[PDB]
Amino acid sequence: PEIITPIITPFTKDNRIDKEKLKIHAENLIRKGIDKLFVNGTTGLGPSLSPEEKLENLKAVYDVTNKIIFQVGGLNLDDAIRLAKLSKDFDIVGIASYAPYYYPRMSEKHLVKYFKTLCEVSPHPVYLYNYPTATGKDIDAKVAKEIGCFTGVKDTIENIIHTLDYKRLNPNMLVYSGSDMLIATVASTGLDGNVAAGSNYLPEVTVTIKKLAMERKIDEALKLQFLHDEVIEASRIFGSLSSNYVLTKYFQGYDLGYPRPPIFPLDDEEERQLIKKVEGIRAKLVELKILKE
Amino acid sequence: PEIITPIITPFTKDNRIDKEKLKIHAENLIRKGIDKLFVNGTTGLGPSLSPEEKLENLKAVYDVTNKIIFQVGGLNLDDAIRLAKLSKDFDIVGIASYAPYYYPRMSEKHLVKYFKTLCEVSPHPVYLYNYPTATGKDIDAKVAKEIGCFTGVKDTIENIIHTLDYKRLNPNMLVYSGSDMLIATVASTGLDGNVAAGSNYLPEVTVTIKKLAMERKIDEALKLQFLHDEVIEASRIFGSLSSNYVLTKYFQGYDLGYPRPPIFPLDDEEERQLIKKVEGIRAKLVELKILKE
Amino acid sequence: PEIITPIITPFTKDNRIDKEKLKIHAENLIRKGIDKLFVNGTTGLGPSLSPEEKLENLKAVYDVTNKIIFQVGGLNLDDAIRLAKLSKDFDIVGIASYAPYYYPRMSEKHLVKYFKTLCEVSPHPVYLYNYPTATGKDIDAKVAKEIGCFTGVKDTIENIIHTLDYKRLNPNMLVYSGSDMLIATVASTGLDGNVAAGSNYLPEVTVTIKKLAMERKIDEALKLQFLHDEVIEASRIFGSLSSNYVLTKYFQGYDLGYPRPPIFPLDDEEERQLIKKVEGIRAKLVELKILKE
Amino acid sequence: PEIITPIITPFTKDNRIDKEKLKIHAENLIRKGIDKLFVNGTTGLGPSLSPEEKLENLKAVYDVTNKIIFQVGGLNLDDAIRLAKLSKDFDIVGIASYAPYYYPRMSEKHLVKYFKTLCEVSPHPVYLYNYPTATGKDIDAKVAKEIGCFTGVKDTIENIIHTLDYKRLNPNMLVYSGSDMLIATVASTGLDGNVAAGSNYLPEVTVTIKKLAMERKIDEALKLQFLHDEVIEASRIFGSLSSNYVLTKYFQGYDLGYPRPPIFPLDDEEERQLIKKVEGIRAKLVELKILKE
Repeated sequence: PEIITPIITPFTKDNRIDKEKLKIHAENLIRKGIDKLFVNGTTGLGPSLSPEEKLENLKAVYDVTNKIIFQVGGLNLDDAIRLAKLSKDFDIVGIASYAPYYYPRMSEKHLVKYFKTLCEVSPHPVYLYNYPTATGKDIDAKVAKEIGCFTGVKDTIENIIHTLDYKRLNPNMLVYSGSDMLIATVASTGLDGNVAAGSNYLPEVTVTIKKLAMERKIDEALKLQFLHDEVIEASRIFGSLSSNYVLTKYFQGYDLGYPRPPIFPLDDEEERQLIKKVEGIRAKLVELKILKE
Repeated sequence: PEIITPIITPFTKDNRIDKEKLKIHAENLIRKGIDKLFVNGTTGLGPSLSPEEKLENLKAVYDVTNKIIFQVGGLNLDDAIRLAKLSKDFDIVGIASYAPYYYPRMSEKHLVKYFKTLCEVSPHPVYLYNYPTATGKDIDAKVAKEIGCFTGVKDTIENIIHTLDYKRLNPNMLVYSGSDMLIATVASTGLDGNVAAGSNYLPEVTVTIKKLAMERKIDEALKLQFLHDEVIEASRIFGSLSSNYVLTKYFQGYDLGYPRPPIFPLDDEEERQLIKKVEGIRAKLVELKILKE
Repeated sequence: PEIITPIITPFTKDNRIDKEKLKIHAENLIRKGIDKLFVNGTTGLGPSLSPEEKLENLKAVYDVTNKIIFQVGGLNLDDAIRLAKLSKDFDIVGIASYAPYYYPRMSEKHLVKYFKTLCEVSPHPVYLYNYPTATGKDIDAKVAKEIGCFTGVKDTIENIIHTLDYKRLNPNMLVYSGSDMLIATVASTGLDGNVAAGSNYLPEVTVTIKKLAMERKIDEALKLQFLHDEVIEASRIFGSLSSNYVLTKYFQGYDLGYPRPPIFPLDDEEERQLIKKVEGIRAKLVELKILKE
Repeated sequence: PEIITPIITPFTKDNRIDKEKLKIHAENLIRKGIDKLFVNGTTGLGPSLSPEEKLENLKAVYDVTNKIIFQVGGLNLDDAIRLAKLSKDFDIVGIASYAPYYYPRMSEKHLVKYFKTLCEVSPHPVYLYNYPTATGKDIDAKVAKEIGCFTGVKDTIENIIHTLDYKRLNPNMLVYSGSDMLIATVASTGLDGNVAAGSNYLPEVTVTIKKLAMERKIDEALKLQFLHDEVIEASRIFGSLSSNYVLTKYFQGYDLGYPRPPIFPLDDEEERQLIKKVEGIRAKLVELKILKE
């Protein structure tokens, strides 16, 4: 199994993508053993990015690595097709899309047509990003099999029965969980790994949970998983997508600038309070020899 | 109370806004007694429009009428602010925003800051568009009172107690329901009207229900309301946002082009089946002299 | 329209029904203008009562009035049939049942069979008690029509579109809301009234809201409804089913003993805090001459 | 880890517990390597049983084995206490309760008081049966820790993160999943076992999945788990609680009588459809030498 980072998009003080900070972060992740980068995902504020910005992200990250899954979806299918075709010139792992968001009660037929359209134009393998809470719909194992053209799926759902069903119905599909709290479990149970937001700021933790689980040291993997859980919980106090910026700077030592409002940056007091919540975990991770003092 | 149409955005065969068809539709709505037009709402595929397109819509409708509420929201707050400021040049009723959609677990503080930021830059009264199922969050009467700057609210929810609470906690606020099925009830219970997607295609019916209820002819209002409900139900069979185009052509006698994929147009057989479901209702409305033949 | 009280079951210190206290309460409600009493409902802790206790309740209340709807449902259909048959000797308004509770995902076929079975043995008109949050299932207007033997329905749901649909699909059916917060609206919009837990402790207020709305005095009805809403909210702080006992003693001046654990009685401090939350409302109600000192 | 069967309660034609069939079934399960029997759970229609019947089940099963966890909960706490106390004469594993069902919006304090009361009177270890969909409330890892007296938990929920959190916050608690579909995963990920309804009819399969997973033959375990999943899905088509009777007859060869209405037995057409869905699987299991005949 693999750990894949849904890489954060750093923004400047005037709300443009900070390409240089993005390259530094991508470089660090690969050097810490992250397998692939998922670009323009939720953690990277994909839905907040224009199609031009989604493409700018791909170009910046491609300067560092070809191990990229390029998320291209949105509510203008013409724009998503254009991004899919533009990716032809990039020797990457694949493209991906979440389901059309916002609109409630979209028919299965329309959801299927959206995805098959992307598959028909794609110059690369296509990955399903399934995220029912964010998009309002579920493209489950049965619907994925109907669509019939996915190389893999990232399933962001707490119900691992649903994630396992992709493998049951689609034995050749790569099946990843979008949970950070399921790294140990996913590795242990025969699935293909995790696309983990928290690997932006603790890539060494996420890779080590996976390694320990693979060695069948499940108790040691769970001890580490549970520490990582506490960091995820702390990130949720003030908003995880904002907090991820603060936590990357704290644990990794470089900054990723600003999020894009309405994902507002933490203020100084919130950042102080969050660091207070994770200080103790950092000390435990240093004692475990996962982080350097 | 008022009937407000969340106006359909007609798209051309090549997926651009058809300004001429939009003007023909807006004219017809105003002529048939609709109070105000809500532009770039769900029914108008607001979330599928770029900021430039949201402005193009405003410009087209504004050639017809000043009686506009201009929806401006989205996931790039700079773009929503720019649209709010640009509205200064238009003599319209107000601007509006739904809550930031897609991202789950957004903090109350960040939600409040989003709306307060728009209120601070707005040259017009600001209306809350509350739609929990579509956006994933609820800006309830309490949060609305804390935000403090709303002239009115459109509440799209399966819970009229929630809608009444805006009136209870904000006595001077205009409070509209986002449901076609609650026109009789809203008028009967002291609320301010309905922002009704079905008024795109049966403005005569929606205005008549409201009139009957204001005359205290509740049985007669209900009988008409219940007929309208059957049309609403028929529109949902193949997807209401797509079906609304077909129904407007059927009842109002002009074309509104296409929706924007992934809100796909109805195919020929779906259109045939939809018309079959409503043709008897059409005959009955013509026999009742609500529709002219 | 009518106000129907889902009458509280008073228990002794040793967890038996206090029949004499129940008779006091029932007499007061009727004398204060409540139209009918719904016995063994949620407010009466019906699911906590044995079949023998359900019958004891009917017998006690029948000593005071025959204006009774007798709730008989449960998870032993033989017991529910027995209670239904036993009611033949009581000249009451009807019997009622909620849907089988606890078990998730029971087929429509099985639900319809449960209700048709009760209808086939019933010596009285049968009323559907639909409460999806409590029972986990929804016997909607369509399923009610398929069952085809209900005289009326009490719909406990905040979605009034759902409640109106019973009238739309079953024009002869009596249709009541299970909400205290919808008395003004129900009365205004052509429905048949409310089965109102809060009418246990403020029957005067519920009857008055209904009267005001009937007289088309919608603003006065709403002002009173909104005051009643604050009492309902206060009751929810420590648990409504428990708080209803404290509130009845406070407003009506006799006690109703104890609830049945795990519906635990409020402690003295909780009772003191609840009283503090409602004493200002009591004062307004006195000044409006709705209550006497 | 363990496999625990929530044993089905067989009823006679006169709606009494069929003790002799119950005994034959319990003997078979123990003989086929089931670890423990969970008596009066959902699968045993516990909510449908009077306290007397709950005791009668315990006594019948105790004739066969002492490896029993005795579920005692319900909405009359005095009855639940009585059952807890009566268990003192039985040398069993533990007692259990689900949370008080039906009533929405019970306070955390009252739920905590319910469970602590049972712990105070229990002569045996106490197990939480957490089933939020059925009971309408969640007793999560934090509330379990607060209660502070559970020896174990059975978590029936679509959220393995939630189950893992009991281990994370209560490291010396036994933590079981209530899912048949997670036997391979539970064993792999360091959890304590599964209380699995499907083990009533395919105890051979459930025990073999667990063994393969323990041997770290995860792919072989998943292969067999995915066949078991197909049987579970089939059982849900017409209602699992009813289908469990038919499937026990079909796979183990003896019958378990009838369920208790409103859990109605499958009709002949439903039984035929159910068999058609599982006979291929039965053939597969015979070929794999998991089932003899």
